[PDB]
Amino acid sequence: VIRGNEVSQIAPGQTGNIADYNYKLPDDFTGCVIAWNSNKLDSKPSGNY
Amino acid sequence: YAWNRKRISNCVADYSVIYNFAPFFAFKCYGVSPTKLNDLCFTNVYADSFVIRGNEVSQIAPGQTGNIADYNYKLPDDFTGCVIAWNSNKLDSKPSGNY
Amino acid sequence: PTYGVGHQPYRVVVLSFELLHAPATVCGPKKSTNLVKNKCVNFNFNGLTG
Repeated sequence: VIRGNEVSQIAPGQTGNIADYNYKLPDDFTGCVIAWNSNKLDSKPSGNY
Repeated sequence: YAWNRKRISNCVADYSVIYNFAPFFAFKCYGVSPTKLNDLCFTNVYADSFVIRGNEVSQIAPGQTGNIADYNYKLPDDFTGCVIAWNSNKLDSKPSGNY
Repeated sequence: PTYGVGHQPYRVVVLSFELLHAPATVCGPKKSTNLVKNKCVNFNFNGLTG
């Protein structure tokens, strides 16, 4: 689960913050990337830490 | 019709902090990649600011016609750079109407 | 929940398929047909036809 600003970062040949330190896709990736919003279950009034 | 134009000159621009400043979907660039703006560097940077309707967000493109692009703000045919667009429902909406 | 729409959480599921010369250990629900030989026909072997 990541924020909505890094949906475009999940791509082969991509850099940034998540793609450079956390999760890097291979340059010959064969598969599918599935992302959807989870605002109902991954949100708290006091902050989800 | 009277959109602001801000000239940015003689400083150092860090382009990685834009994502933590506004809640935008696509950091829409045309001739450059967003993550390689730190290594290469340009001559001058321009900054513009305006608010349009949701039906004319797709009109912010070179070689485009319509209402904004034909009478209000026409991008050049050889435009390069990044365009940032995010909604302002929680900041510029009024119950009687934002006129 | 009071943030903008560009800072909402997103559930990301990454699925990857192996496309190599290995035999198909796991794959989808398709029906197999009995094998005959010595005829100009069309075949289908592990996803590739001919």
